[PDB]
Amino acid sequence: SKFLLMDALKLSIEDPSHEGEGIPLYDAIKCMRTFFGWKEPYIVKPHEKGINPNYLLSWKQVLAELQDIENEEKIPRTKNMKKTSQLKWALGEN
Amino acid sequence: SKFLLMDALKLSIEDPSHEGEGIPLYDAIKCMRTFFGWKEPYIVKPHEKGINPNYLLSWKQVLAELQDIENEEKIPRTKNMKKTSQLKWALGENMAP
Amino acid sequence: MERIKELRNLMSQSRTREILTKTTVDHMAIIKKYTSSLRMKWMMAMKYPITADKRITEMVPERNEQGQTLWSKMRVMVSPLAVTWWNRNGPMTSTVHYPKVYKTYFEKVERLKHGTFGPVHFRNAKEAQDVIMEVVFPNEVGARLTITKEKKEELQDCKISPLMVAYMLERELVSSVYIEVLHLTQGTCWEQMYTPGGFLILGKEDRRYGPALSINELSNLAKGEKANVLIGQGDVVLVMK
Amino acid sequence: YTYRCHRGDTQIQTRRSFELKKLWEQTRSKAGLLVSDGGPNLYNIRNLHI
Repeated sequence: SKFLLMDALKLSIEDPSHEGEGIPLYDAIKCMRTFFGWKEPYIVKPHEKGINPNYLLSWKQVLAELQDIENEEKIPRTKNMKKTSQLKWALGEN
Repeated sequence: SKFLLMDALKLSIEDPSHEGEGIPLYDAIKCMRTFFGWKEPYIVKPHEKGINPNYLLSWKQVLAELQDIENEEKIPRTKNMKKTSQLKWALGENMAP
Repeated sequence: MERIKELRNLMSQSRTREILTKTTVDHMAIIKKYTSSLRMKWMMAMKYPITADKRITEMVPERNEQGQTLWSKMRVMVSPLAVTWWNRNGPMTSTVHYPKVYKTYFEKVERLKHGTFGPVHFRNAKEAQDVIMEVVFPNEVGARLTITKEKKEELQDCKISPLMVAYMLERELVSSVYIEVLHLTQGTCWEQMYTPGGFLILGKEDRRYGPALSINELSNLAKGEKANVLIGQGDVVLVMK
Repeated sequence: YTYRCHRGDTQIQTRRSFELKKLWEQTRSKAGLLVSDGGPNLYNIRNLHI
């Protein structure tokens, strides 16, 4: 399936006010900011095909680039990732 | 006095979220969007020293430049007003000896 | 004047002139047809998706009392907020001739409110188009009655649009009461009760009898009037009393 | 959803909300307003042909 069904959990935003209408990116940022407990990630079940360090570096990259918006004076509406080796391998650009 | 005391009201935001900490400009915009009932403004007491149409144009420009945020690909943090003739007269930028 | 110059520059090309000169007006319809939703909910999210005429600038203000723009300049581009503003506070015309041709709908409503349903059981054209033409299109009648007089009397100078009035009159002039509510009375395994409750032509166009004239020639001009006139929408013929 | 035409007495915030609110507050008989501009829906099985 495209998305898993029985094993999913949600990071809620705890009853936003009735006047809250906005961009999904900032909603996701707010939902992520309400959670504490991140640790050093590591692999538990390999894919037995492909490179797993690319996946780990992709997760680290998405975390870092989600945490790196405050350096901009003109914060955007959409987020574009940086074309790196791990993402190029994962998306099958070659 | 710098700000009037007895004759002031407020436009409450009605209990923002406990995790909400943002720029005051967006808070002001969200406070403004909660009011309906704007009409055509008009002078009720002249200043008897100056030009009142400049005040009308300043208020209208404030409203227009607050509404025209959406015409931007990137959302700004602070608002810089356009240097207009009425604003220049109000700020006294041409009366420098 | 654009009409004549479009005629002039349209026939400059030989390919577009042979077609216009060879085929006749009898073959108009057979050549008109030779032409070669997420789309709707994608241009409504962008500003100014509607087309209007230039006169909207004089009547509708550019900005509202809040500060939102209503139209922009380069037939100009406008937003639905302009339509809502017009519906809110605009010029008002209280003419009674709007339903002058819409009754054929109204009795339907009159046949719906004034009715009783009761219990339910679970048992297991030319003769009209000719008058339409003489009523709506006096200047384009063919080479051919109390209803005609009544229609000309009741809607003489209060027209809205020729196409809409023509369609409505055709629908009105051309049992049905039980058929029109077939979706409510009859079902797949149930039935619901319900009660509603002239001149003559001597020949072709003649250049000696001056220029041609229009159809509106009630003034016979001494009853002779051997006059060239455009009959129907085709050629010019001579007319005698 | 597609034509941004919600009821006048709703909290949904769109670009057409202000004009719809003003029109809703201006009128007296609110049942005669079209669905296109902040109006109620009166359609049912019996009204499908009008």
